[PDB]
Amino acid sequence: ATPVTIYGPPLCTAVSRVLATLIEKDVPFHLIPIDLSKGEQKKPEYLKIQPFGQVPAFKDESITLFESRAICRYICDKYADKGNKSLYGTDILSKANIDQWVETDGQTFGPPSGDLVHDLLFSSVPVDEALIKKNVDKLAKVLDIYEQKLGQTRFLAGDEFSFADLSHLPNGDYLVNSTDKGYLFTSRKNVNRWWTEISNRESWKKVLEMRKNA
Amino acid sequence: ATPVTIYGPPLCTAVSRVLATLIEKDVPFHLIPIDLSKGEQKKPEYLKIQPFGQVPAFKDESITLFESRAICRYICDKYADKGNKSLYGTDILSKANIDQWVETDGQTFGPPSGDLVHDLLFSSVPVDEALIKKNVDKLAKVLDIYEQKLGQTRFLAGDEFSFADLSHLPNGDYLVNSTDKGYLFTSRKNVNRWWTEISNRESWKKVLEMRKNA
Ligand SMILES: *SC[C@H](NC(=O)CC[C@H](N)C(=O)O)C(=O)NCC(=O)O
Ligand SMILES: *SC[C@H](NC(=O)CC[C@H](N)C(=O)O)C(=O)NCC(=O)O
Repeated sequence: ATPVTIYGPPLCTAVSRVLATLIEKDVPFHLIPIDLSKGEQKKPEYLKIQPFGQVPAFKDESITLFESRAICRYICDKYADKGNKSLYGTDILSKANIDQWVETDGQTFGPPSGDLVHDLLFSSVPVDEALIKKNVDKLAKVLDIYEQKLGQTRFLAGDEFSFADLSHLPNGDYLVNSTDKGYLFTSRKNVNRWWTEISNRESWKKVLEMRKNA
Repeated sequence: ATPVTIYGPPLCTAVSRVLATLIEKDVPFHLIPIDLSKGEQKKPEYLKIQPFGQVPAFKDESITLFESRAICRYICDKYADKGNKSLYGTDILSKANIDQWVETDGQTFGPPSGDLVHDLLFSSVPVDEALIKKNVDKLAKVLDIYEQKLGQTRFLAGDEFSFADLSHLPNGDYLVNSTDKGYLFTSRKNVNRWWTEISNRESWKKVLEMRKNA
């Protein structure tokens, strides 16, 4: 197989999402750097690839894709028979059952957690501590619902790790390990169990190792 | 087959997304009301169906699902042979090509446009004109990119209507028809062409009618 091409730095949450997915699916890849600190993602040449001037972007022999969850769904389809076969289900029901919790990442967990990560770690503008308080409360109410769900099932969608869990890793990791908001996860028993299990998965450990080696 | 069951009011954008998809896919359904003006979505029996206390929810003979886009992917999957057969593509590549624009709805267009609709039409608290402007500016930037894309293809993902276009209808229609931010769409000639084209589909007209008879 020819390695697929991924654009962007591993430190980027949306890039990490794709990388963890590739590793779970045993898909070889080649990572092309895009230096966000130098604004390289806004260069006309890159905009030909990702028209919104964001990373990641994905290329293989057949298609160019953007939006990390779309990239991941394609990887899971194309390589269904490979690696972790059950990551995004094995049939129409199991896929949909996982998918609703992927959408919960995208629409519910993702916005407050992502804004927290951005405002605390990746913004050059002074932290509006009111806006922080708003999003912490937002995220706490979400995790209170996760707490009940995770008292019924080991992972969000059922008994096995799925792409719905994987998709929480990038924002979760920055909050737990690079901000003082980790207690939102670790003070909730079932959420803490879940977070501890998913963050210690070998694929995610491999992504963290990639960040370490630049 | 048996009709599927959908929960919530058609005035809800996320419910509207599901309804338009059901109609495109020629799927029979029962719509069960949930009055948001009276807190019905928070009653314990409904929380058993939708753990976030939001609408829509979906049930058929095999599964209960929430999150409108997951509900719609399931419908397109289960009823692929029915109705509009190409709505979410017909193989792995055409599906992924559409899906990236569906994610653009979910992560890029959706948040600022949805926030505008909320702050302008469905919020008790006085509008913060600075936050209004922040989101107008975000959405302008997104639609500048749409304008370029829609000068190359008739719809977002190509020359045929897809779920990616469908998913924009709920927030688009509120902005265009119930706010003074419609110029965002109508001032851009290709976006305006596209908007007119998708919002005049019978499926969308039917959803707007259901609203009236609600
Ligand atoms: S992580 C760096 C930023 N990327 C994204 O936010 C990608 C978001 C998409 N919704 C996705 O693929 O999931 C980024 O590119 N920031 C630079 C910028 O100029 O925005
Ligand atoms: S449209 C009314 C509200 N629902 C949603 O926002 C659903 C969003 C999901 N991400 C989706 O299914 O797409 C709603 O239910 N408001 C009531 C409330 O108490 O929040």
